[PDB]
Amino acid sequence: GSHMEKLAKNKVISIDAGRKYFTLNQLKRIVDKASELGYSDVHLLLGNDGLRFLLDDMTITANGKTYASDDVKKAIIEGTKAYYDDPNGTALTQAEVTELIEYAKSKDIGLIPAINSPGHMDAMLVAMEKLGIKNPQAHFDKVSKTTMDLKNEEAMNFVKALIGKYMDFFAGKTKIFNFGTDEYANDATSAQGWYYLKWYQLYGKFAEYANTLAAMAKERGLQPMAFNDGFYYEDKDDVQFDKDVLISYWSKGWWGYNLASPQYLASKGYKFLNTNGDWYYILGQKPEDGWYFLKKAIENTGKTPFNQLASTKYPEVDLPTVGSMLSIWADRPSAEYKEEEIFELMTAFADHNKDYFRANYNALREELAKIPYSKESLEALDAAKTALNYNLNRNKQAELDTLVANLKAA
Ligand SMILES: CC(=O)N[C@H]1/C(=N/OC(=O)Nc2ccccc2)O[C@H](CO)[C@@H](O)[C@@H]1O
Ligand SMILES: [Br-]
Ligand SMILES: [Br-]
Ligand SMILES: [Br-]
Repeated sequence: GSHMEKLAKNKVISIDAGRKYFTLNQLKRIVDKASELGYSDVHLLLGNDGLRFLLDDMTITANGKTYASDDVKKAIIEGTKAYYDDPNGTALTQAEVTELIEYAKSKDIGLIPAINSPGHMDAMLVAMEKLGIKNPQAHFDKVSKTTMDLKNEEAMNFVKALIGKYMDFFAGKTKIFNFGTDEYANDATSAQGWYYLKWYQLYGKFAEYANTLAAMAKERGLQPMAFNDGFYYEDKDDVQFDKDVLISYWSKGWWGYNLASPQYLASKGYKFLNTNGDWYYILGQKPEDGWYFLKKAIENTGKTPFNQLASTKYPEVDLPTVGSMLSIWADRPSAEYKEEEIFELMTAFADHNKDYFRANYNALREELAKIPYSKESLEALDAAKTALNYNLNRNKQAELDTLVANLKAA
């Protein structure tokens, strides 16, 4: 599309701060790097196996009773340490996420939070047991460590209330809320979660829960987002899903993980955030470890087109996306986070797609903040400010720099 259409697309960096602790300063630096490279958003997983975000008030009402704030905080901390007791820290505070959002906003960077369920919720499962909610776990080939039992009302009522509170905090602070839903019970079904749901006639109950979280998002003025996995599994539609969800599409799946195609979901009216698995990097991952190692991720930022949805060949298949997301995962969270690796990956994606990414506007904001005299000198500042172009992409840094230089002189 046009110059305007390209720059209006979302350019997103995702950070798995669910499995692994990131300090507020580490995340601010990511925001900084995103702002310079011309991204529009930071996607931040806060619940993803671990749950590394606590609000000031964590009081929950569900199941006819209340769970007091201190007990919820204690339970969640215990759940999170039980998944991984990160030496670097456990959870971000309300004050810290509030500051990250404000800080990002000052650099025209949005934040997109993710709180995962009913899969990738190890911490919430143990937390619920510490609060007296027995057997919240899905149980298939074994008792799952990651996933909630969809028939357990007590657990479901609790989790929904908890996600409601988080959504309450983000309401009016962010546009988007990602409720996840990927890889249901992968640990207990050898990554055949959806097949197991259908087998047990529980997929309809998955949709009921997915639709609930979508509705919850919308009634709090948040645009819902979820991963594509659970939606219209195997291109079948006898179970219906909320059409308003923004789909974070990462893959059509693997042998016998028979996900809906992007073609099929588009046909149902869905819009996509292009979250191609091609751009995945797992901290510390090398060729010998499996998929999603650094060298290949870096290669793919050039090799896979910006608009190419996974399992499709662009432009032969050309489906509406709202933008694209590159993803940093923490599967082994004891692995050392090396900022420079993430920065190289981010830079490569921006460099290969200069039409989509903004120019770096940081020097401009620094020169503007220096403003507080004759009519001649004030006239000089008048025109130099008028000459500023806020619409420049990454191809036009030199051009922006000249405009800033002229402002400095004035
Ligand atoms: C939505 C998503 O990307 N989920 C997981 C994810 N899924 O990627 C897969 O390839 N998952 C998968 C593998 C085999 C069978 C089914 C799904 O990738 C990341 C890096 O490994 C994990 O951190 C994520 O939790
Ligand atoms: Br079913
Ligand atoms: Br590598
Ligand atoms: Br680990």
